[PDB]
Amino acid sequence: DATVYVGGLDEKVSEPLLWELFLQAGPVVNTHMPKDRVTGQHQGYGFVEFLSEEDADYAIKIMNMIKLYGKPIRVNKA
Amino acid sequence: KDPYFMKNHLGSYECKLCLTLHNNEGSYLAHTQGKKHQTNLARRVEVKKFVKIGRPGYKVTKQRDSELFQIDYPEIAEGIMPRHRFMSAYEQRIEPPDRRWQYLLMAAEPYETIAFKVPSREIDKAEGKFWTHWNRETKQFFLQ
Amino acid sequence: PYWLYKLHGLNINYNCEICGNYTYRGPKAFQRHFAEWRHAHGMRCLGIPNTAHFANVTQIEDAVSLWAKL
Amino acid sequence: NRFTVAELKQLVARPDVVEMHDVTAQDPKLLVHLKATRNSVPVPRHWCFKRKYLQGKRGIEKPPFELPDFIKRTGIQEMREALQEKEEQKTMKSKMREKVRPKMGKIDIDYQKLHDAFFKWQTKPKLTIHGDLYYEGKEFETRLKKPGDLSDELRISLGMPVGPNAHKVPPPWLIAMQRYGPPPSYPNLKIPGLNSPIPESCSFGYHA
RNA sequence: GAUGUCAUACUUAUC
Repeated sequence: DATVYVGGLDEKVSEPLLWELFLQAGPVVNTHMPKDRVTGQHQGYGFVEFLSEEDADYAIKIMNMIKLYGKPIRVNKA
Repeated sequence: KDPYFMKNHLGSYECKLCLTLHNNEGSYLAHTQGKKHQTNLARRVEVKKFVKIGRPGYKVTKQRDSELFQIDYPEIAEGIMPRHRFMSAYEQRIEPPDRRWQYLLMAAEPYETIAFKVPSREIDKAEGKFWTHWNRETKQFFLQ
Repeated sequence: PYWLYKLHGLNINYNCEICGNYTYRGPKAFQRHFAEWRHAHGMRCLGIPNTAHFANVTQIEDAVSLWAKL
Repeated sequence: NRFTVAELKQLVARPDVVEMHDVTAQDPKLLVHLKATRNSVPVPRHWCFKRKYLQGKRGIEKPPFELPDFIKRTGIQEMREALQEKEEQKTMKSKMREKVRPKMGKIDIDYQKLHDAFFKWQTKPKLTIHGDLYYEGKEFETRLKKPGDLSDELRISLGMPVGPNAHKVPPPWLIAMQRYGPPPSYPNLKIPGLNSPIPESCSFGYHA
């Protein structure tokens, strides 16, 4: 309920960059970025877990027009 | 040409495939032959510019229906149907003030676009495949 | 290999009663999975916040007593 | 005899410093009191490892040396690199002929410039506190941000030029913040154009 | 990660 899935991000984006992008709408408690350890590249998706479900829903509904490196980033509930 | 043997910052040799160290150069060449090294090796624009624009005079007839506009266009002699699209009034050639409405414009290739402003928010659908029709036998275009 | 599983402490059965009595094949693996998303989602059902005091907590009754004592 | 971690966490006033290995020691209460002290330093994490804290950075690339500005502002590094480049091209006969009749004046830069760099141009290094210990991954963990402020890298990646005018300098997610309202996780957050003046608060955010 | 034979290199102003 408090975890939102962010997709549509490029491989060049980093986890402190994603944390600084997500902190503009609310403090995120944790940020998990699944990446392959064999190649060292991200999969283009991440999970941001906030402190509450209402703040996560507000961050998912307020980040519907975010563009990173020319690619639109989508936020969904998970 | 071994892609695994590299030089460290201490003047030694390092095998990143097996992650081994060698002090002298004579031990790095003897480390390629062995069991662990063999195990590590086995484990690892044109249509827009050519469009003619003479801008003829269009003939649109609107009618308030209840449950639709009819645009009379000449013969285009092509299979390309005229397309309708709803846009905003924020983009213009001179940008007039107090422009906060929407306009549905129908455009064709040999003819100019005809635009009608809609003050309402949503009263119909401006989709092309849903509620539009173009009779090529009589060359009659309609959209509701 | 058996030597890499015997030297690193692998192939050792450990029971975690917090996340539905799950199984863990290592003490270091269980310590790494304690500060993870699965253990946090298991602890959020009981109402305990994700803090540093419940790192070595395994039983649900001991975690509930540690949450009620603070 | 040896109690579990739950009794050691409930008996001690600070259960955050209690570990799983401290329950099987000879004094759990004394270890819990010493680990939760005011100025105590924790034990390093390499005491339970098996690589002796020196076998992790085997194949990792590392720079040879990081020279400071006071040492690089004297012109000795370029002269040393030129001498190393000139000495690497000499053969054994050129090295043996230079030992009987050497050529004096190798660089001969200055004599008071090094004293001025070591006494007048002395710069203090970036030290640390005594509690901040060192580990194997401490040199690579540099990720350890504020609401209402954006860095240059995030502004270059998102394509948002930071300006004093609040027309386009806020991100385009501010329209959703104006339609839905302020974020519930930060009641004291003030954004220009909604709850703050636009020419006054030119930092695109204020935590008051 | 350990074992037991061989080789290389390093340290304590050792002689």
